[PDB]
Amino acid sequence: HMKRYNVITIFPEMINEIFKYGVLSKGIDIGLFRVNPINLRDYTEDKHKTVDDYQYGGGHGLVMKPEPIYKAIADLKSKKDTHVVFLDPRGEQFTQKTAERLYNYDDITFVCGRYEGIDDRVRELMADEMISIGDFVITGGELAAVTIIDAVARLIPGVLGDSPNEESFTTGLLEYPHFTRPAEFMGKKVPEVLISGNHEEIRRWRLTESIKTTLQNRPDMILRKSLSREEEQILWSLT
Amino acid sequence: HMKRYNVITIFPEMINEIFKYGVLSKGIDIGLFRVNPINLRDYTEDKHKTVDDYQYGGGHGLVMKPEPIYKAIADLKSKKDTHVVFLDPRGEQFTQKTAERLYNYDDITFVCGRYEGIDDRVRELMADEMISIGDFVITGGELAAVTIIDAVARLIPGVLGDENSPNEESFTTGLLEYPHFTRPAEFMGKKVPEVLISGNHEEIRRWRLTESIKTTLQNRPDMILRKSLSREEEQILWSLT
Ligand SMILES: C[S@@+](CC[C@H](N)C(=O)[O-])C[C@H]1O[C@@H](n2cnc3c(N)ncnc32)[C@H](O)[C@@H]1O
Ligand SMILES: C[S@@+](CC[C@H](N)C(=O)[O-])C[C@H]1O[C@@H](n2cnc3c(N)ncnc32)[C@H](O)[C@@H]1O
Ligand SMILES: [Cl-]
Ligand SMILES: [Cl-]
Ligand SMILES: [Cl-]
Repeated sequence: HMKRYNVITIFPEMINEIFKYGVLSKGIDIGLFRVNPINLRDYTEDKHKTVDDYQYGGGHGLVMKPEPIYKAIADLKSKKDTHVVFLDPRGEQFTQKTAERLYNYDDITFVCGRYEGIDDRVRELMADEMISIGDFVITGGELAAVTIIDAVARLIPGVLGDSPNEESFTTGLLEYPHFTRPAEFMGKKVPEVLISGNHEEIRRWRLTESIKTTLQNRPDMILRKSLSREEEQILWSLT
Repeated sequence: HMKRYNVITIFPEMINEIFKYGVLSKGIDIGLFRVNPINLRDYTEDKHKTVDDYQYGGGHGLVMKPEPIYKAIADLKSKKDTHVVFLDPRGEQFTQKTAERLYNYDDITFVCGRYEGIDDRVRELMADEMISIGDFVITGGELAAVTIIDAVARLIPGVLGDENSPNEESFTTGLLEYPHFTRPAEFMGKKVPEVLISGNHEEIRRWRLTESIKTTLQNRPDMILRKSLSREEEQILWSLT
């Protein structure tokens, strides 16, 4: 089935503008997935059409009200089943494994907070899970939503050109360096093996550089990786 | 004099459109910072305006060419000193500590790749550092750039008003934050915790700190381990597990 990603946000047009750029917009154009911005302001009923108000506990910090977010999610669910993700720093830290897990859903609803956060009762009532884009804080869930959609949708066969099979994190490693023309640029030659080597020599050089980069930059990934005999010998030879 | 973030990208209009929205767009309006999309295609010099080409090593996977990126960065540097960040999965995993460190700079240039990545020679020549938005891969550096800018620019005093305080929030404190609530006091039979409605400032502080430690313990025990817990935090933790 076509993968669908609903984004509940006070800035739906931001979501539409973002997805008219790049390889992903072509996948939308041909129907491999679809992004569905939902205007949270459409689910207000008060005279001031209110989606945020002063929180409880003191001060004037703003928190997203529960009723509009509840109504927006219930509206989606009334038409078609969906998997509800609240974007929240308290959630699961988003990694390539998360993206592979979310890939299995055909219909995901992302709820975007603003200001101090989202009233936690509607999260308790409606969320299937919480996901954090990383160990940092941004002003809204919008950027976290589109980033996740990007990471998940690009795994749909046919979205990228004929590869996401050997890239960083997918392999449990950081990828080798890449180069293109010209062969010489400001005194730096492209490694000769990539110009004139055979397949196995290029594979060996890339695997070596990949392990090197991972050991130097992300030793924690090395510890988590189940190494092939060949990868382990290379790792030993750099230590 | 304000903070400036330049974004080298083949999609400058995407960057422009993103910062029309939300609290950051008001910060730009009153001149607390500025975002400058830099059109990488303006720095090609060949007849096909080429920013990417087939990589070396076999196949037709595309890699961003070194010359336009080099020319783009040297142009900025000829105008003003700037700190050059290559967006790349191999870089430092972006955290709140990273955002706090980058806040120090008054001018930051982000280099956005596409396709298989960026020719690593221009990275080696021009990058002051590489940063990864996280342990996953996206189609382009654009989203990583604007996300980092968001996390950094929101720390500029005055960008956020009374609507949110960045001094006490997730990760900044080493913890995950407590739950929040707003009107109405009762929603579908679920009541806002009474302490937030009628407790005093100290009672609210105690409850919030407890829920924060509980949430961090349940969701991110790794964060508990690396935080130097205060005497009070230590005891709350013990009075749980
Ligand atoms: C400024 S944040 C509120 C964060 C909250 N005060 C805290 O410290 O945990 C406003 C909105 O941005 C989104 N957001 C901010 N950081 C996020 C992150 N790391 N992961 C997912 N969403 C995030 C969330 O949807 C959140 O409701
Ligand atoms: C599809 S990625 C290529 C990544 C490379 N093939 C690898 O496996 O490491 C294309 C561009 O998106 C950006 N990008 C992808 N993932 C990123 C991340 N985790 N952090 C920062 N930038 C990222 C980079 O600028 C990169 O040049
Ligand atoms: Cl949850
Ligand atoms: Cl570097
Ligand atoms: Cl410690």
